[PDB]
Amino acid sequence: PVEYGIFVQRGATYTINAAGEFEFSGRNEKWDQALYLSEHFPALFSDVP
Amino acid sequence: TVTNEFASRFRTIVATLANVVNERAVQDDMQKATRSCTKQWLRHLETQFD
Amino acid sequence: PVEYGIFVQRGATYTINAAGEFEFSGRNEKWDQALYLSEHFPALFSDVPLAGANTIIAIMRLFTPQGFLRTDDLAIAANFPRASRNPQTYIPYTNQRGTVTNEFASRFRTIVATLANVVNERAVQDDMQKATRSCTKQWLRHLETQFDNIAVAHTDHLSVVYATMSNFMLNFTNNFSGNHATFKPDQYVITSPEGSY
Amino acid sequence: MWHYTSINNDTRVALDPKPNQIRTITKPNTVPQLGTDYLYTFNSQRRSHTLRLLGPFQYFNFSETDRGHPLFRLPLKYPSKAIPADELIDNLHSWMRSVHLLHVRSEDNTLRYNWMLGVYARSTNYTTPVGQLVVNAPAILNYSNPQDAFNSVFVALGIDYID
Amino acid sequence: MWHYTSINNDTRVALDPKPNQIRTITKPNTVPQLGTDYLYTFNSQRRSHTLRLLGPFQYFNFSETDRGHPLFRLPLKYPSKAIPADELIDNLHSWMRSVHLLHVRSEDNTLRYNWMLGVYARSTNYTTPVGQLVVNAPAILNYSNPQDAFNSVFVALGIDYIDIPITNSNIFDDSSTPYNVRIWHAPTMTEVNHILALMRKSTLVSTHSSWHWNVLHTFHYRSESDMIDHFAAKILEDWRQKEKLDKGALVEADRVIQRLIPLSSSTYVQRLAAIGALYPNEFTENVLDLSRLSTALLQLSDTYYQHANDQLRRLYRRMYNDSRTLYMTQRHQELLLAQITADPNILLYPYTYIFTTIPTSMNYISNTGQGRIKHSLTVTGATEHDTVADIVLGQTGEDVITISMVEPMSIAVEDMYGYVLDTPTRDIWPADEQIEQKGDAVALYDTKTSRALGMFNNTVRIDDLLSPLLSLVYRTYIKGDTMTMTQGSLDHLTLCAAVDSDITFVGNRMIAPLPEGYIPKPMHRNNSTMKMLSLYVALKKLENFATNSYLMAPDTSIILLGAEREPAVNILRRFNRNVSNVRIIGMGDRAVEPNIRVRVPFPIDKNISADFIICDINSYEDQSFESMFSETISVVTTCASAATRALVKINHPSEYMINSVIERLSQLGGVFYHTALLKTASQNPYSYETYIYITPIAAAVRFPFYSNSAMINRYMTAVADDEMPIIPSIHTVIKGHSNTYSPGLFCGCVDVQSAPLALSQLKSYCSEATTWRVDSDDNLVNIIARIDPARIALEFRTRSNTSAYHEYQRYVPNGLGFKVRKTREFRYMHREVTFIHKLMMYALIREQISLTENMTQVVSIGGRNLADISVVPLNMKYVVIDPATRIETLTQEKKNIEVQSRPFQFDAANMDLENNSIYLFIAVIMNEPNGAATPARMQMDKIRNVATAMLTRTNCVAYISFYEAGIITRLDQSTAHKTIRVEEGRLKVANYVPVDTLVEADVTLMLRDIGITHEIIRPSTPELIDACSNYGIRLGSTGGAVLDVFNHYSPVIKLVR
Amino acid sequence: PMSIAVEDMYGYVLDTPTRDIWPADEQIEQKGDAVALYDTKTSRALGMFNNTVRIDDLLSPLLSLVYRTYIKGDTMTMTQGSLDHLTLCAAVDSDITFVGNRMIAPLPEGYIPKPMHRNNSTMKMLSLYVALKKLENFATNSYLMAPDTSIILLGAEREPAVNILRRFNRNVSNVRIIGMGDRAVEPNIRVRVPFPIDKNISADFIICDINSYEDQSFESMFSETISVVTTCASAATRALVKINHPSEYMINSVIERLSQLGGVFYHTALLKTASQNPYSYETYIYITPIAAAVRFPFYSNSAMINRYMTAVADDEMPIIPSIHTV
Repeated sequence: PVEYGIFVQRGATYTINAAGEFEFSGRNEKWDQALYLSEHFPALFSDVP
Repeated sequence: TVTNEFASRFRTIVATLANVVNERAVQDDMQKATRSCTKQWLRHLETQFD
Repeated sequence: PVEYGIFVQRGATYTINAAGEFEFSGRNEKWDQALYLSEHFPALFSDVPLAGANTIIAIMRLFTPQGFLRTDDLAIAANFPRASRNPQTYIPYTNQRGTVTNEFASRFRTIVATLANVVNERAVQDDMQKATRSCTKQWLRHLETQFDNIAVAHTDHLSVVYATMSNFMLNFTNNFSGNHATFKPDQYVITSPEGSY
Repeated sequence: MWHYTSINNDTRVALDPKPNQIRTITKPNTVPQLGTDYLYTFNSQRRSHTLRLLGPFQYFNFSETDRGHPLFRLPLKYPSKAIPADELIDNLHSWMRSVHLLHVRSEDNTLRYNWMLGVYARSTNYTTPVGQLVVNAPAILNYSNPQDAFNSVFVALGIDYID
Repeated sequence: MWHYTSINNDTRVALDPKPNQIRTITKPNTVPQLGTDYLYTFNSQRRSHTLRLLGPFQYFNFSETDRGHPLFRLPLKYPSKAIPADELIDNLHSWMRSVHLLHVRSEDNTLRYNWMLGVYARSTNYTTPVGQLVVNAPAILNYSNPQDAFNSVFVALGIDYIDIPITNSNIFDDSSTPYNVRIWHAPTMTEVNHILALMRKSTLVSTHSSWHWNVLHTFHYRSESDMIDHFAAKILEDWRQKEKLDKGALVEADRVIQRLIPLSSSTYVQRLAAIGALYPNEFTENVLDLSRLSTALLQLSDTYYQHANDQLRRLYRRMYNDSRTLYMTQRHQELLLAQITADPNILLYPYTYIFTTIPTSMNYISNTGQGRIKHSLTVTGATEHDTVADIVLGQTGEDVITISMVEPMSIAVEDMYGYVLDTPTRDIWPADEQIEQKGDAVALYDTKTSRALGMFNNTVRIDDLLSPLLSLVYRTYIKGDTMTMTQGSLDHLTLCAAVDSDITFVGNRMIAPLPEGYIPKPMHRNNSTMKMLSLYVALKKLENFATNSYLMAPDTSIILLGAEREPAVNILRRFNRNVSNVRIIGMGDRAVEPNIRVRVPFPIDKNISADFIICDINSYEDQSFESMFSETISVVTTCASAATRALVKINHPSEYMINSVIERLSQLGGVFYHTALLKTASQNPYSYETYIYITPIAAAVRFPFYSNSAMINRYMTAVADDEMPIIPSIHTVIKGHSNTYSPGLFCGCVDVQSAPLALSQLKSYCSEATTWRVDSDDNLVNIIARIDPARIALEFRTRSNTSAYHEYQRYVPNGLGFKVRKTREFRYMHREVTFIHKLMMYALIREQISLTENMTQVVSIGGRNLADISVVPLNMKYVVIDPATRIETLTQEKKNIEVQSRPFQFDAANMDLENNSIYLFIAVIMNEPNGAATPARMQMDKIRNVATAMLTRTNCVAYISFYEAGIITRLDQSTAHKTIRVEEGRLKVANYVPVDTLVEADVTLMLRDIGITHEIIRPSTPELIDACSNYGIRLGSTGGAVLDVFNHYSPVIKLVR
Repeated sequence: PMSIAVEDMYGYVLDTPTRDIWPADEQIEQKGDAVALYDTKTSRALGMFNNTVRIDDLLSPLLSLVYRTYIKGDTMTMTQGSLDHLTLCAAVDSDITFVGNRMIAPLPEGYIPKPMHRNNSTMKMLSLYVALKKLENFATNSYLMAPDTSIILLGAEREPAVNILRRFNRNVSNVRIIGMGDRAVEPNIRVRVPFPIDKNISADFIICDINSYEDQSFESMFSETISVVTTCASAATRALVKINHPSEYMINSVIERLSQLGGVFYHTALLKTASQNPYSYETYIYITPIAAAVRFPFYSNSAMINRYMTAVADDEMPIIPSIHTV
C-alpha cells in the first residue's frame, strides 16, 4: 500500500518529451486502450526508479 | 477474528439474563434441577448463536 | 471470558526477538500448522505470566512435560548419523524406582485436582445438580487411580524403550528440547544455487 | 499593541508519538498517575464519575473488548463515594497495558505514528478496510509529512473519505 | 601502584558446610531473618516478587516436592502489596525445615559436605545414578581436597561428566533455566585441554578462565539469547572487578578474569567477548539497568568498532575470530603466574593471549540509569570541523517532550507577598515641567505602549506563574499532610487562597483536620486575586512593618474595588474568620454578591468608608486622555477620602499623572499626603501599572513630588516600538557555523551516531543542550537547546569552527541520557533578576557601541568568563582584563580575544588607556578583585582615576556601572528581598558580598570638577524586552517588583571623549 | 565496618599555614620533589590500602541502620538542620517533611521509600557541606543553608550529594544547590576541565571534588588544578577545593596564585574530613578572603602535606594477609 501510494502520487502514467525525459502525470487515472495511440504510457513500465 | 464479536455479545447478554433468571429462582425457592435446566438451555442458545 | 479477553488482547501468538524476550502479536488469529515452521509460537504455551488471566496461565502450566532431555550416547559411539551438532531426545518421563510414590502419577493428581476445582467452579456457575457433579468427581478420582496404576509401566518401563529408540540409527533429527515455549526444530534444506531449495 | 501575534501548531499532530515509542506508550512498567496519565473527579451534589485520559489516549476509540474490561464496570461498583484511587489506578493500569497498537518501529527520526487511524483500526478489530490496511501494512501509519499520513490511506484504499 | 594484588579463593567451596553442620543447616530451631537467611523485595511499578535465599541455599535445585510447598504458591496469594513478613517467614521456615540432605557426620576436621551434588540428588529423589550413589554412600559427599569431591563420583559412576541444571537466583521465578553447568572429569591439565578442544565441536558452550573446586565445568545454553545475557553479565563483573584491580585494591575474587570464553557460539557472543577484553568503559558508580545490559553491550560494541582507528579495529576483529582464546592484560597474567606458583595443580584456561600493550581507546561514559544529560557545550575543541553538512532534527512526540510557553515560578510561599516602594524625590512641581510631562504623557497614551511589552505582559500571566505553587498547597492540604501554621501567617493566607472552604484552627497552631469523606474544592482565583491579597498584606505591613501576623485588627474594615474582585474577598474573609467584626467589602463593575456592583464615577449619593482601601479599577479602554485623567483623578479622590490608608492602582503612571494626583490630594487635604509608589510581587512581571499608597501624616511632607522615578520610568520608556516583536522559533535544522538564527530553540531528535556531531554544531549557538534517549531500545537522542546570543557573540568573531567532538563521541550510546517520563520545557525560562539586569545593561551598551565610529577595540575590565562579550561587534577586537579568567592562548587566538590575566591598575598614572577604545567597567568597581567589597570612597577614587586617565585620550569611551544610594532607603521600606536586600546598609546582590553604594549627586559633582563630558544612563523598558525576547527569558514574579527599582538605581556612567 | 556515632562522621580537622615567606631556592627543591613524586607515583601498598578500605563500605552498616529504623517507623524525633536529619536524608531516597519543629511526618501506610543510593564520594561531599557550614560559624548546631543562598558541588557523579542536600534543605526557602563535573546527569550540569570560557558560575559556597586526569605531564596537572582553584576561588567567597597531589610546592603555588589573583592573601586552610577514605592523601583546601592581611600565608612541613610527600614509591611489593592453617 505504501509503495503504491508513493508511485501513484508520482502519476499513474507519463509522456516522453522531445529531450527524451519522462514526465509523469502526478495523477491517478484508470488506463484505457484509447490511450495506447496517444502520447501517454503506463507508468508501471517506465523502469524509472 | 478467532471469535465472532456478535456471538460474544450474545454470550454477555445471556450471562446477564442468566444471573437474572437465577436471582428470580432463588427469590422463589425454585428446585435446583429446573434451574440447571434453564442454564443448560441458555448455554445451548449461546452455542447455537455462535 | 474475561481472562480470555485479557490474554488474546495480549496476542494469539508470539515471537522471540534476538534479546530473547517474547513479543506477542497483540492480535487475535487462529493458528495454522504452516506457522509451525515459522518464527511464531502459540501464546498459550509461552508460560509468561499475565495479570488477570492467571487461571488460564495455570491451566496452561498443566501442559508442561514431565520428562528430561537425554543425550543419544550409544548412537554417538556408533557414529550413527545425527543432524544435530549435539544429538538429543526428550524422554517423556524419568524412571522412578525407590519412591513409595510415583512422581509422574502425583503430578497427574495435581493436574486433576486443578481441573476438578475448575469443573466444579463451572458447575456452581451453571447451578448443576449435585449428583452429576459428584459423578464427574468420581470419574476424575478414577482417572487418578488408573494413572497411578499404569504410571510405573510408563516411567519405569516405556521410558527405556524410548531411550533405546533414541539411539536407533535412522532417528537422526532433534525432535524436542522439552521446552514448549522456545522450541523450533532446526530446519535444513538442500539448496542448489540454480533451482529453489 | 495593535497586531495579533501567535505561533500556530497542530496539537493533534504533536500528540502523535514516534513509532518507536508506541510499544511503550501503554507504559507497561510504571503505574499511571493523576494529572499526568489521567485525571478523575467525582462531582458531588450530582453523583457523577468523570475519568478523562491524558496524553495520546485523550483521543481514543474503544474496542468493545476494551469496554468488556472491569475498568468500565467500575463506576457501577458505586454510587456514591469517589472510587478508591487504588482500584482506579490498578484497573486503568491493567486496561492501559491491555492496548497494543500495530506499528513497525523504524530508525528514521522524521517519522511519527498516525495514532488516530491505528487506534481506530484496533477499535474495529481490523475488520474495516482501513483496519486490514493497518494489519497488512503497519508502516502506513508512520509518516513524516503530516498530510500524506492520510493521503497514503485514501490512495491505498481508493476512498474519498473516512468517517 | 602498578602490580595487581589479590587473594584468590573458591566461594563455591567456602560456602559448602562441614558434614556435622548439615543436620542443622536447615536451622530447625531458629526462625529465618531478612539480610541473613534470605532477602525479599516487592518491586513496585512492576509488581514483581523477588525472594532470594542466602547462605548455602543460594545454590539450590528444588525437588518438585519442594515446589509443592505453600511457600512457592505464596506470590499467587498476591498481587499487589508486598507479602506480609509473617506469612513469608512462617512459610520459608517451614520449607527450610522440610529439606533433609543425606550425609554422614564424621569427626575429621578437614572435611566438608559437597552441597551441590547432595542437593541435586535430593532434587531428583535419588533416581539419577549420582542420586543413588548419594543414597548408598552419603560419605562420598564429604571431602578434604575440593577436586576429588567430584572425581570420586566420576570414578564411582564411570561417567565423563554431570550436567547440573541451575535455578534462577530468585526462587519465585519458576521458569525455564537459561542454561546448565556441566562438571567434567578432568583432573590433569591435559584432560582439560582435550575436553576444551572437543567443545569446539559442541553448539552453545562456554567456560570461565578457571573453575570452582578446581574442577573443569562448562555452561551449556538453551539458546543464544540466554548465552548473550550470561556473557554480558559476566563481562560487567570482570569490568567492574578490573576497574578496582587497576586502582590497586586487594580483591577477594574467585578468579582473575570473570569473562566467559565462548568455546562454541553465535557471532553476537563473539563480538561481545571481543568487546569485553577491550575494557572500553570508564569507571562508574551509578546503578545500571541490568535488564537491558545485553543490548547496551552490543550497541557499545557496534559503536566501538564503528569509530576506532584502523589498528584497534583490526585488533577487535582478531579477538572476534579467535574467540576461543582468552585475551588478557599483562598484569592479569602476572596474577595467574602467582596463583599457579602457589597451587601448581590449579587448572586455568590454556589458550590465552597477553597484550604486550593495552589498547589506548577513548573511555566511554556509559550510565544506563534515568536522567537527561545537561551538557554545557564548549566553544572550541581539538576537532577542526570544515563545511559540515546540515543536521536535521526529527520532530518529537508530546509523549517524549512538551514545549509550554512560560516556565512557572518556583518561589517560597512568603516570597509572593513582598512589595517594593519608590518614594517621591522632588520638592516642587514647576508648570514649565508640567507642560513637558503632560505632553509626553498625552503622546504616550495616544500612541499606546510598546507592542512587544504588552505581548510579554499578556503572555506571562502571574496566575499561571503561581499555579503550580498554589495547587501544591492545595494538594498537601486535601491529603492531610499540612497541619501546623500560625494564624495570620502568610502560609495561612496562602492556604486560604488554595482551598475553597473555611479553615478553622483547633488551638493556636494546629489546623482542624477535614471530616472524613469530605474533600474541599480548589479556590478559583482569577488573575488579579493574588495581587489583591498581596496588596492586603502590603497594607498590613505599611501599617506596621514589624508585623508577623497579617490579620485585621478586630472591628476594622477593608473595601476592595475593581471588576470581579469576589475571590479576594472570600479569601480575605475566610482568612479573617477567627477575627471578630471584620468588614471585607467588595465593589466594582461586573461584581457579583457579596461584592456590590458599581461603575466609575461612583453614584453621587454613595458614601463608602473604611480603615483600608484597595483600588484595582481598570481604565476604560477607549476614551480621550483628558477623560481617563478626570476618571482616575476622581478614583483617587474617592479612595483617599474613603480611608486613611488607600492603595490605588495607576494604569498610566506618567510623571504628569502621578504628580497631578499629588496635586489633587494636596488641594484636597491642605497638607500633602504621604504617598508612595508600591509594586507587589503578585503583579504580572511586565505590568507597568503601579499602585500608589496614600496616607495623611502630621509631618509636612518634604519632596512631595516624583521625578525620574523607577516605577514611572518603566511606563514612560515603553514607547511604541519601531519593529514587530520577535517570536521564539523552534529551529530543527542545525547548519554548521551559519550566523543566521532567530532567537528560540533547537528541539528535536537524531540517531545516536549523529549525536556527537549535533552537539558539536550546536555549540556555535547554544551554551548548553540537554539530551537523552527514551529507552535502550530507541536509537534516537532527543535534544533541546536554547539559543544564547552570548555564545553567538563569541563563536562568530572568526571563521574557525572547532569542538570537543570526540568527547561527545565518548557518550555514544549510553552516555547521552535516559528518561522514559515526559519532560516539559519552556519558550521562556526563569533566570535571576540580576542576570536579566546584566542583560539589559549589555543591550544598552551594545546599542550604544554600534552607533559610535572608529573604535578599534572594546576593553572589558573584570569581565569574568567573557561576560561582557555580547556587547562587542563581531569584527572589533575584544580585550579582557581580569585575573580570574583562564584561557589557553590558542583559544584567544581562535576567537580574536585578548586576555591579560592581571588585576586592573586603578592608580591614575600607570593606567594605560588606549585611544579609540571602549572600556567596560560593568559591575566591577564595587568589589576588590578577590571579591571583597570596597568602601564607597574607594569606588569614588576608582572613578576619579579612570576619568582623570580619560582626560588625555581622544575618542575614548567608558561605561562604569555602579549602585546608587537611593535604592537602600527604598529597600529598607520594602518587604521584597528574594534576590536584592540590604545588609546593615549595603545592598546584597545574590552570590556576592554586600557592597557600599555611591551618591549620584556626589559622583556627577566630582565628574564635573574633573571636567570630562559624561552621561548617567540606565537600561529602559525596550532593553528589557530586547534582552528577554532575545535570550528566551521571562522575568520572575518577584523580579517584576524589584527590577524597576534595582535597575533605575544601578546607573551606568558613560564617560566619553 | 566502622561503628561510630552518627555525628562523628561529619567532623574534620584543619591544618593552618605556618611559614611567612616562600623563597625561590626552596621552590626549586619542592618543585623537584613534587615532580619526582608525581612521576614515580605514590606507594603501592598505600594505594592498596586506600582502595581496599573504601569509606562507603565503612559507613554502610551505619547508614543502612538509619534507613531501617526509619522505614519501620522507629525514628520520629530529630532537629531540622541537625546531623541526624542530614544522615536521615542520606539514608532514604524520599522527601522528609517535618510536622512541627521536632516531629517527623510518618510515612503514609503501604509506602516504603527505597534506600538512597550513594556512591563512594557522597558522604564526603556531605561532610564538606557541613565543613563549610561550620567554617562559616563554628557555633552552629543547625547545619542548614541560610535562605536565598547557593552552593555548587563539582566533580564527576555528584548527583546523590545534590539530591541529599536538596531534600535536606527542602524546608529552607530559595536554596540553589547546583552540581557540575564530567559524567554528570540531570539535575547536575555536565562539564569538563577547563570550564568553557564563556561559562560564569557563582555562589556563596563552592566544593570542588574534581579528579586529576589520570595520565598527563606534571606541568599539565599543575596548570589544570591551578585553573580549578582559580575558578573555585573567583566563583565563591568560601571555596573548598580538593588537591589530589598536595605537595608543598603544589599547595604553596596555589597560595601564590591566589595572592597574585586577589592582591591580599586568602585565608587558606588544609581540611581533611572524616568521611574521606582513611588512607587518602587527597586533601581539601578551604579558601576565603579576609580583611586582615595574612601572616604566615605559606605552608611548610605540614601534616596533610607530609602524608602525601612521605608516600614515596615503595621498595617491596605490599604484604597480603594470609590465613594460616597449620
